[PDB]
Amino acid sequence: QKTELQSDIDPKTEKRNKLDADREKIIESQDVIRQNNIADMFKDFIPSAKDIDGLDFTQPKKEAIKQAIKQGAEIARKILGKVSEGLKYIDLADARM
Amino acid sequence: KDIDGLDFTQPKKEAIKQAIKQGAEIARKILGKVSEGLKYIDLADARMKLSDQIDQLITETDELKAKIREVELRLSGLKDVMQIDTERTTLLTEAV
Amino acid sequence: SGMVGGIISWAITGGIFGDKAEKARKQKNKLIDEVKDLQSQVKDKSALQTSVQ
Repeated sequence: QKTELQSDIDPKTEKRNKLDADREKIIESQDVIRQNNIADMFKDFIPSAKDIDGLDFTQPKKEAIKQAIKQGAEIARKILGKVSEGLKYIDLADARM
Repeated sequence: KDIDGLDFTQPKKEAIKQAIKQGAEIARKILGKVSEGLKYIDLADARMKLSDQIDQLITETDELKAKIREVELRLSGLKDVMQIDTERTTLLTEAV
Repeated sequence: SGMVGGIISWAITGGIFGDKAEKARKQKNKLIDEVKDLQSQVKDKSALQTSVQ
């Protein structure tokens, strides 16, 4: 009976040691989503480095209401792209959880 | 680019929105330096925790290194008693 | 995420992620209290091993 159970220690010490790497592979993939901060995300919502260009290419559209839709276009894109990146992070964490 | 901030925006001197073009990139770069330092927050707080691990470890060593002091203080005292029987034989076998 | 242009989306992602922020924080509430309790067992058993020896 002593030899029965130490022969059951060896799967459980290996199965624990298998899941140690499979935990950390999730952690390495969570670090990619970790890599941008709260305000890096807020830096992206401003269309700066193209926001002057957002008003450079849309100079005659000041009579147009649809200039703000051109403004409203890319912000409506990038709000969704950060959701799905975090929505990957949901399913990535719930595996690790 | 600030001369270029007024080179590309020469007809916008009637426009109020030239200052928004001025206000655009400064509102960007104020945030980019926050997040770089906000990385530095989480980077330090790991190290702040990681230093405290070593602070316990140095404390736990010398507390345990105080224990081998008392053992060696005992064991050297006991080996002193073990030498008494060796010289008790040289005392007695001569006195016999 | 929401209120940059999406006041409607503020309740969307706040409904999605603000739950999961709150749930992970409740895990953060629970586990720190357990580690504080598990450390307290180590403190007494370290004092126990000194007491026995």
